[PDB]
Amino acid sequence: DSVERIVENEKINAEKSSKQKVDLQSLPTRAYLDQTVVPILLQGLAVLAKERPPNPIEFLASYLLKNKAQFEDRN
Amino acid sequence: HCMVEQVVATEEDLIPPSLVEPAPRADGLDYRIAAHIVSILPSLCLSEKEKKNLREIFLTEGESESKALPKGPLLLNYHDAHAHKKYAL
Amino acid sequence: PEVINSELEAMMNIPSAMPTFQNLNVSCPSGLLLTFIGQESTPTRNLMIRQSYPQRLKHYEFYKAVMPPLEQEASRVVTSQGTVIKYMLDGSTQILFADGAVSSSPDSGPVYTSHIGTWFTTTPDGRRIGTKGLEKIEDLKPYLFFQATDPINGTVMTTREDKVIIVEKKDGTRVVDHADGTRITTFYQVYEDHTVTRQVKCMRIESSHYA
Amino acid sequence: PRICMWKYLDIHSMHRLEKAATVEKMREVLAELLELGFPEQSLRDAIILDLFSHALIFCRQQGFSPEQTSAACAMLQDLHKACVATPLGNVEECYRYFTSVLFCHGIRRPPFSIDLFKEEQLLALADYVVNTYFRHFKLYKYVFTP
Amino acid sequence: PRICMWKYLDIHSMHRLEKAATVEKMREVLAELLELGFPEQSLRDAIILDLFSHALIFCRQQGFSPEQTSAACAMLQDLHKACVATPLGNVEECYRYFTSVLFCHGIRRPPFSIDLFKEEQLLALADYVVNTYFRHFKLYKYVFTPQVRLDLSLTYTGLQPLTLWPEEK
Amino acid sequence: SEVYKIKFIFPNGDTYDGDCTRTTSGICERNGTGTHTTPNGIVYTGSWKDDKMNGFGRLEHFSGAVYEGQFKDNMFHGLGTYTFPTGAKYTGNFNENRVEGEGEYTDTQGLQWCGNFHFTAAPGLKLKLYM
Repeated sequence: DSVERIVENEKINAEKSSKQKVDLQSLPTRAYLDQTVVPILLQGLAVLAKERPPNPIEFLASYLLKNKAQFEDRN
Repeated sequence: HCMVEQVVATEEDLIPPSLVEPAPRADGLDYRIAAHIVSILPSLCLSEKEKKNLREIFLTEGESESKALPKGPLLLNYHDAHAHKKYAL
Repeated sequence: PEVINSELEAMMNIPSAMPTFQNLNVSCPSGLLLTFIGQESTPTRNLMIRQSYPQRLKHYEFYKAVMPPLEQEASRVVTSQGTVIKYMLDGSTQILFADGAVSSSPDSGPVYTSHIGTWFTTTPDGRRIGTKGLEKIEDLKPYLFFQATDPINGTVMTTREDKVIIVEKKDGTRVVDHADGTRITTFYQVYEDHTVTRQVKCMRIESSHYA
Repeated sequence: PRICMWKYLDIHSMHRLEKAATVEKMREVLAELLELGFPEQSLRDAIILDLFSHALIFCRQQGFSPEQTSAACAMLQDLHKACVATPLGNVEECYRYFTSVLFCHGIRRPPFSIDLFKEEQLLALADYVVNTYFRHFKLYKYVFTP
Repeated sequence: PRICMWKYLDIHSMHRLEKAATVEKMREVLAELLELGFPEQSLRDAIILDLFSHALIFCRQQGFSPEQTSAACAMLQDLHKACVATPLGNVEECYRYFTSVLFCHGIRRPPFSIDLFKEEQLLALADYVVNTYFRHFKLYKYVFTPQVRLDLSLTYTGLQPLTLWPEEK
Repeated sequence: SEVYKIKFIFPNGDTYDGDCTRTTSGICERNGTGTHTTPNGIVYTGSWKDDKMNGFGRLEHFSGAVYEGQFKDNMFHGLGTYTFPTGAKYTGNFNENRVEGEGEYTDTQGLQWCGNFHFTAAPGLKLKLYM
């Protein structure tokens, strides 16, 4: 019975990616980055390249701080 | 770097490299079925000269640039990590 | 654990004017993920180690056409008794035991429902057992096995038709290497209590791409 | 020997194939696009679908640009039709025919050609092409020729 | 799964094949050894001769010894027979059979398996039969499964005129 | 038309058990579900209309030939399944006791063949693979 329950738990864990914060602190570099900042960074870079403000670092930081809610709560 | 290439491709509508067929042929046909063969090839019947003539005509002329074994037998510096990545890759 | 301030919540409703065990997460730069899980026995908890590749689950199709199906694993978890429970990337489950038995399930649902899960079990002596929920699958040809014995030290070999080699010595050490390259060694190690020299069963799990 | 870009698969169908990240869904999309029937009723359509599907799979494995995708798909279809156009043994004529067709894509001289491509990829094909199909030419000959 | 070293081609035939330097006379000696008829009279023999001709021409470099040679050579022949044994689809079963005989030729355990091929070589052998004989499996299935277009003649008894109700009497 | 259930024995040895309707002239006629049996072993069970076997029904011969499908005027018409005495079966369209149009033939070994059928000929039947 224990083996079957472990199989079911592995099924659920493969179906649900563990997005818990402490689990995130151990994931590999590429996996840690992809699930944390990659999409929002790509969106910020796209907006920066389309607009090209004279202050690019400040604009990118502003975009990250403004749109962090659209990428931290979706997880 | 691949972040930046993703943005440039998005702006220029450059379709991502992978899901893409390519460049036609001077003896003539499509892409794949020798990635089957060049993987099928190595289990057959006999001796010591036609697998790489059928792995230079059947593994690419571009990769037929077989350098005189300089790839990995080579001294690498104690602090030269890039030279190690160039061998495993 | 926080406390929700009831008064603060009871203020926000402006009326309208109209655990026991801590898991340690370990990762390898090659992409291997390790986690120590303490399963409470149904205090003394049984430690269980989970190994997985998160990138293989995300980019399933790239690795599907690169590495062989026998190595297309999403996660494997090792018990305190040796049952290596493998999760392959296609949704099936393969189970490897220390005695040479191999269990597989393409759908990987429940075994016995008192979805319907289809399970196939190959006994170490070659007999195969297959069930689909309550119905048992018949006409399952057992795998042919052969036995060779060392005439000097008396160590007895048995390799099954599924490339499962079983090594058993005269000292109780059992070494089993399955078809997937995972080797389960049922060896022994003495322990001294402060003395008395006692019989402390141990083992070893080896895999070319896992801890 | 002409430019076979956006001849049989356009940018929209290719984008549909691109959104299909899995082998099975992409096979379904290719069957929908090529107007092929179910693989379970005819073996010829199944063979064609498998060929195109695996082709797209390995082309995923390496990586290039979309106009190349359509050029390679249309050239495959054209040379398959040429190979099955006659029942007589016609390996060398298709050989030389598409040998001529390369230069209509590998070297820059419009309007007969255009430089969409690189030498390394070319030679890769010379390689893979003469490796497989003209070896398996009789297999498709027995099936698609009267 | 059994050791098939010199199962079909012996050392004399393989000495003849090795002495053959060019592809054409290689194919001729194969057709002599394969007991195949002329490729021009039967397309099935032509396909088999082409398969074994690309067998001989490929493996002629990196190097299987004539032992590993006849091993893999009988591997291809035996799985050809197994795949064409039934008209029903048996891709997975023949795949497992090939891999079993593969590890019989890659693992050292007499008298049921011989350490004949190396690990790089054995992974490469696994790479072989995967990588047309289960995708061209439909081509060889259509060719070597007594055709998929069979004829028929029907002789069935129809409805005789059933005796209608006799007029009231 | 009032429907009666009767058990009629024909003078030629035929027996009928099913529904029947009396017409304006008084003659009793097989309308509705009925079962007909002949002394030679041919038995029919199905629908009836105008003293003729019309609609769905099942026929069995003495030799083992069993037909099952639609009928219109004492004759095989429409979709139906004909089972041969050897165990082979045909499933397809019928037109005047003639096997026409696309059909399906399963041999004695269970292999199923699809293709066109022309009365007494079926050239180039394609094997249907079940996977």
